[PDB]
Amino acid sequence: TQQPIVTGTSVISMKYDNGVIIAADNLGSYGSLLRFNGVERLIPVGDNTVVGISGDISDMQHIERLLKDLVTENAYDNPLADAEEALEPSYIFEYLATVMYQRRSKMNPLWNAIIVAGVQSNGDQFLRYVNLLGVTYSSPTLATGFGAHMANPLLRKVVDRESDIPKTTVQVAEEAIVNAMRVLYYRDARSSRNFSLAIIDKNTGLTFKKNLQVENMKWDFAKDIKGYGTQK
Amino acid sequence: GYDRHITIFSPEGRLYQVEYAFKATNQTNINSLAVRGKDCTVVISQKKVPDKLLDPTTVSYIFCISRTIGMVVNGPIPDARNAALRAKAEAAEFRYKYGYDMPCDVLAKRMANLSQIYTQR
Repeated sequence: TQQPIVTGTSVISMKYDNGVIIAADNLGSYGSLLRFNGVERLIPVGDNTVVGISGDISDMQHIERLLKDLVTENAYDNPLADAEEALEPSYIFEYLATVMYQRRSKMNPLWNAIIVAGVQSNGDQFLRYVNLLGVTYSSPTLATGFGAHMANPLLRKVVDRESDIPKTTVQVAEEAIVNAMRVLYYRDARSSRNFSLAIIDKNTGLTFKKNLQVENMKWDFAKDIKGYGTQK
Repeated sequence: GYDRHITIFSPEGRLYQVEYAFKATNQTNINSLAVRGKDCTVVISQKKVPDKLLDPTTVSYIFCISRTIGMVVNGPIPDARNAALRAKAEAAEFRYKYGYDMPCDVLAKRMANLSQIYTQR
């Protein structure tokens, strides 16, 4: 059957002219109760791809197993059958898709929502979305969970089409993910102040900045109004 | 006939029953003086108590109808109490349905309208 048990928040992400950034907060909540903090939801597969997994934490672990098995299969046989048949993001993406789809038909699915973000070996930016249902779509900016229809609006104003990718840089995206995270921590009850951030660059590789706190926060407007409306 | 015994109009067009009401508020012999300051309003009133056996503290004519609005009464104390009770009820009600306490202007107008109804009946 399967339904929400212990559930993560949102993975948010965007492209720029030389790569993509992808970030998520560290939470496995048991609904309102925030029962686990410090549980990382970005999972790197090789150094050209980070997969950000949302939804249920249980299923996440069990895809942690499948990504790790995958690296093993690729390494198998020749050592040269993984140097120029090395993994692309597009492979990881498709594999994850088809298992989810067929598991939904057995009626006990992997309850996840996933972003596969990476860069190809030709240098192309790769950001594409899959979910338990098996719906596939690409977008220049993508997010999952609550932040797919909350955080994502802001992000899409930076990049709305494929033409606005050359108008965005690694330091523009950098500011906007920090900002979309602050929006997330503010207006979502499921959130952690902690967040980890990975950047996949094609020029400089995987740079994995972990365990940032939300900064530039404001609460200076909470002294000015008290009561629920009627009370002055 | 009954043009002075109930609140119906007379050939004069003047309601005698109503006139009698004003001829009973000056028979308690209480004077009041009310002045507007520059930041306040002050009202002083008589409180003549001629008895040893009446407690003078409980003899009063200034009733607080709101926490901000006082009311000073010249005339009989049964009718004073009834008008105070009604006014307090309305002032509370105004807070409840309009989200702020009843103004002095409108509290005056509300008792004014009830007085007309009491001389309509």
